[PDB]
Amino acid sequence: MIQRTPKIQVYSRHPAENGKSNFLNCYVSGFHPSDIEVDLLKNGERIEKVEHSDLSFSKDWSFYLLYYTEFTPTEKDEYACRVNHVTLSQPKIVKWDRDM
Amino acid sequence: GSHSMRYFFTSVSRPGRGEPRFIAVGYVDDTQFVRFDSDAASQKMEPRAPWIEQEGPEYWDQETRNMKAHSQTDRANLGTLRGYYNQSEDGSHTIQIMYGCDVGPDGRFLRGYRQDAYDGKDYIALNEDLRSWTAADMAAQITKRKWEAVHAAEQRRVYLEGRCVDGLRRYLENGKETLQRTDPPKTHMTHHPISDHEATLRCWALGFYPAEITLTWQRDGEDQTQDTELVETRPAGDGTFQKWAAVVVPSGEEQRYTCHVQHEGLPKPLTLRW
Amino acid sequence: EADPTGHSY
Repeated sequence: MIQRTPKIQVYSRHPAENGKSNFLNCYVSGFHPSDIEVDLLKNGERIEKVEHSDLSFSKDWSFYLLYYTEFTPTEKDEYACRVNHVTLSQPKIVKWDRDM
Repeated sequence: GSHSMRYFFTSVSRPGRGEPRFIAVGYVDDTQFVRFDSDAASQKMEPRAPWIEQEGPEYWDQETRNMKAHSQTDRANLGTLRGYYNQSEDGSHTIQIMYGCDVGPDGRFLRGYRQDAYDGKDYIALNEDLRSWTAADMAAQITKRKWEAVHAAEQRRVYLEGRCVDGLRRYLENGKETLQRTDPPKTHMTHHPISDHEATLRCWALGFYPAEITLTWQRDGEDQTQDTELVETRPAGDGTFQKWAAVVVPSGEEQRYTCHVQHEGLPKPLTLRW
Repeated sequence: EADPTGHSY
């Protein structure tokens, strides 16, 4: 069977405000098979508590999942989403950018 | 407006590592309301929306029975298909199923769906007439013949036109305060210098429901479709959605551009200018 | 409400 590589978007639930509590999201979609590794990172380090939505899929049968954690952004702290999947040679890291 | 209910099911074999992983989710429109997960502790169908919590113990019992039955059928079917295709016991395989119904604003049946996939490609589908099947390959033809012999199509139609419709209608009334609402997008524009000679303008729509939205950029009134970067619509995490569109523009020319936002929750379409 | 009917392939 053909495998499909995940698309990735990292973003916040609410517009970022330094020092104000928010949620950091990593939305992974368009992938197959469903096995996937998704971690949220703070300053390169794995965030301990990350949860995810219940596995669902689109019209083309590819899967999607939302992974999320509470966070309180600051000027200096760097956030990212790290994804591995059978289709990726090695984990892919996508930096959180408050402007996207 | 019109409404839909869908159930999505995924079973994945885990050779050497016990029983297949089974995950079931139910939706009304863009809102998830139930789930079942075989690896979860409860072993019950569980609520994922406030308005379903008021269904009684007999609802939860029945839905749980239905999930266990779906789970077990998928488990046997992973074996069956492995045999039809002559596949190695070593490989992990996936069955996905979707079904559901659409109703109009008067609650009347518009259409029903039942579709099965193996390893992410069509396997067998109920046609729009709710009386016949489309089989995708030679193995699925075996299933087509079997389902024809056992009158599966009539059984599906009875469900899709009956309880699927009845259930959706009850849910739409019970959860009307959220399912029949439209949250208009909160819109704003941001501006990001790329250099002294170029900047990005980004037009945001946040907190909206349902998911359908159109965002478009114009320069002096003319659509800039090819030059527009549009992200895929994404969940906020709180039941609402997000989207943005961006254009790269010459520095000094930002004010010639406008963003138009169309959503059913807006009194009128919005226009934004830097 | 889900469909109570399941079918083997």
